Amino acid sequence: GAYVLDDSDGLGREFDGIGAVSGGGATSRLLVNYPEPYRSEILDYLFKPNFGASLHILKVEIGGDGQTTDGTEPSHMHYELDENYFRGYEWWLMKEAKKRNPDIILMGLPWSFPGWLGKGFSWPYVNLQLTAYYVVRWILGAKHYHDLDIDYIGIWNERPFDANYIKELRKMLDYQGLQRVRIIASDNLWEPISSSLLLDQELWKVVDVIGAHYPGTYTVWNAKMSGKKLWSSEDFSTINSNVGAGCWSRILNQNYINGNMTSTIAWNLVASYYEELPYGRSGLMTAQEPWSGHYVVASPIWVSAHTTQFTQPGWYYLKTVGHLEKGGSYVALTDGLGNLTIIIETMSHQHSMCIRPYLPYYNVSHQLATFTLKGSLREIQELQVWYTKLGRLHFKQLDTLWLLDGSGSFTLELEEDEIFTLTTLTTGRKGSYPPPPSSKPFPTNYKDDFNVEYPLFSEAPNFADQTGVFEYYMNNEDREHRFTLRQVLNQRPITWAADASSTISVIGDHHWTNMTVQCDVYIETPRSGGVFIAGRVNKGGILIRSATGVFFWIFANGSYRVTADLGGWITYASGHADVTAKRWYTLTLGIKGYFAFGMLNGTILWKNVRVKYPGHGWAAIGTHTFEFAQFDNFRVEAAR
Ligand SMILES: *[C@@H]1O[C@H](CO)[C@@H](O[C@@H]2O[C@H](CO)[C@@H](O)[C@H](O)[C@H]2NC(C)=O)[C@H](O)[C@H]1NC(C)=O
Ligand SMILES: *[C@@H]1O[C@H](CO)[C@@H](O[C@@H]2O[C@H](CO)[C@@H](O)[C@H](O)[C@H]2NC(C)=O)[C@H](O)[C@H]1NC(C)=O
Ligand SMILES: *[C@@H]1O[C@H](CO)[C@@H](O[C@@H]2O[C@H](CO)[C@@H](O)[C@H](O)[C@H]2NC(C)=O)[C@H](O)[C@H]1NC(C)=O
Ligand SMILES: *[C@@H]1O[C@H](CO)[C@@H](O)[C@H](O)[C@H]1NC(C)=O
Ligand SMILES: OC[C@H]1NC[C@H](O)[C@@H](O)[C@H]1O
Ligand SMILES: [Ca+2]
Repeated sequence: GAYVLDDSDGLGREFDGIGAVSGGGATSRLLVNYPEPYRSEILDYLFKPNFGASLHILKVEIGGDGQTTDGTEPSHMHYELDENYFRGYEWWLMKEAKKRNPDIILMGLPWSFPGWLGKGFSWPYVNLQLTAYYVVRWILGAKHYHDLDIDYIGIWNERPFDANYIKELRKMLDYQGLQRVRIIASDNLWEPISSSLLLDQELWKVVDVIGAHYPGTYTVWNAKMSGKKLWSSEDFSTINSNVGAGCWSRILNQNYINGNMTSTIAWNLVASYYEELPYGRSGLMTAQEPWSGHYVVASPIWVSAHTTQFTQPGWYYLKTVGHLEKGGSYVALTDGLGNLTIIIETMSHQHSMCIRPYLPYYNVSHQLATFTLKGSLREIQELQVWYTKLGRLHFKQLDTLWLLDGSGSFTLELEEDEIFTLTTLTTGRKGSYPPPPSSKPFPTNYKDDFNVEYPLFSEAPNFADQTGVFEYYMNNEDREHRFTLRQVLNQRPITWAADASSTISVIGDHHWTNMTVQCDVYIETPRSGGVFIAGRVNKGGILIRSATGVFFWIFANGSYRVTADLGGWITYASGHADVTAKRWYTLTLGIKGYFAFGMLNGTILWKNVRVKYPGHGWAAIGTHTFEFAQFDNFRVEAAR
């Protein structure tokens, strides 16, 4: 029937913005080595105002050297007394976002922590001041080295919080002159953080926002009672097809309507990680081919636009929002300056399923909606119209709708899976760049000598660490190996995921079946040290311990092994080898069909060793444990 949109009796909650997550883990990994102009174009679709997704909020992982879903991300403090604010790519990403949108909101949250913070235990709450010290340094560094103001700081992603830690974090922030930084907790469930705020006055005072993960558009009573801002601080996480776009469309509206949540943040920002890693293509768009330059501006980009391009942090929701009688919902916002945005969604059940949670079936059918602008909204002679149809027309602008009647009323015919945005704002724009190059597989012949003296990023391109951390390394005394790739962790992190017991970095095409991998390796630890190269590595990320394939190990005690698994439980071959520490060797591993061979300095070590087939996966390098080791002159030839 009719839906009243009124101002006169007051407003709803302040709108805080829409955002996305870069990190948890290494989700932006393959974006950094995109050639220009494509890399810059992708960033525009994400962050440029009145263009693409036009995001209000960017949330990033504070790397802790641990595996955090699709890879590891480097910490600013690998060891005690170590400080480096130029590792990884989150600094760069934040700067790129701020250049396009100076008003963008920045958040930081740790998934994992370096092992040395635990002081013997794998626990970040052993020394509260130390862990807070670590986190605050990251915030200080963002300002001092990159001119970044971090707006919000979290606790420990989907992990228990410590009330004394949060209080210490607040005290530490203030002590370092960061009074303006706000705290969000606890990036998990609504409980126990919500009840803890009601029971503890001192905890209530230091927490600014309650952020919950995948709330299914609902909150809980204690959260409402707190009087705190409530955010869906992580949501979405669905493959960016039309379905995922429908999911994203529905929850953007109904998170506030059903749960009073004034912000929603998607995991993840962009799918710049190998698709065969966990939750592949679960970003707002896709950019997983830096070698070709191909990127896909997926449907969720324009779903975001329907809200972001016509709302800003600081607008207020109207009291008058709700569901449509025949399915779907509507929200309305104002800036308090006479502008009005109305967002309408009619996502069907079959085309809006999220992975978390899965809604019981609900009906959606054709309907008419009549809207009447009461209060100070009674005015507004014209409204711009933007339309999207999923399943396929995206963010197309329709003809201005006029209210010269005086009734302050208008009517729409709605159908399944549609978005309408009705706004007084005239700045809307479907941004566009020419189509990027076509999809191409990872180069069947590939090499890297790691010879870069002033690298822009701390790690060689396309190498996605899945346990441990690999960096560019300059050794000035050695001439033949002055520039190498080095694994730099010397102890297991305070882990978020189940990191492997061995370090590993994967690269290439997961489809590869027959391949030849070569690399120069260097074992830094006497007697006990070990390294490997591998092919047909089929699992990574959160499942990195599950990785099977063909692994060629050599050890400083004068031995080698060939295993079917990263964990080394299953032996293909083993024996002795002329191998010691602090010496450069060239490993070659060849795999074809049922058989594999291995070479040491160009000489056959083992041949015709039967391996399981069929099987496919990436190539990789790594170390036996968390130990220093160097790699150089990497090459791979493969058949897909
Ligand atoms: C949170 O939002 C809910 C809406 O789901 C508010 O609860 C009531 O919602 C019904 C219809 O959904 C309205 O008729 C009531 O007027 C709402 N309550 C009140 C007190 O107005 C709830 O109030 C909101 N909580 C806040 C804003 O703290
Ligand atoms: C709706 O659009 C914008 C909201 O920011 C307003 O336009 C700005 O208004 C301020 C003062 O009100 C000026 O200083 C800016 O130069 C304006 N910018 C632009 C791009 O116009 C506008 O006033 C709002 N209200 C209406 C009725 O349009
Ligand atoms: C990888 O190597 C295997 C083994 O050499 C290939 O499988 C053979 O394919 C030929 C056809 O060209 C058959 O005649 C053989 O009988 C197959 N051998 C086995 C053991 O199946 C396979 O085609 C190669 N794959 C790629 C992508 O190069
Ligand atoms: C859904 O609603 C439509 C319209 O009222 C009705 O025709 C249809 O039978 C319903 N189907 C289900 C499964 O509820
Ligand atoms: O859905 C998975 C997704 N959500 C949970 C974690 O916070 C993320 O890193 C990621 O694993
Ligand atoms: Ca080199």
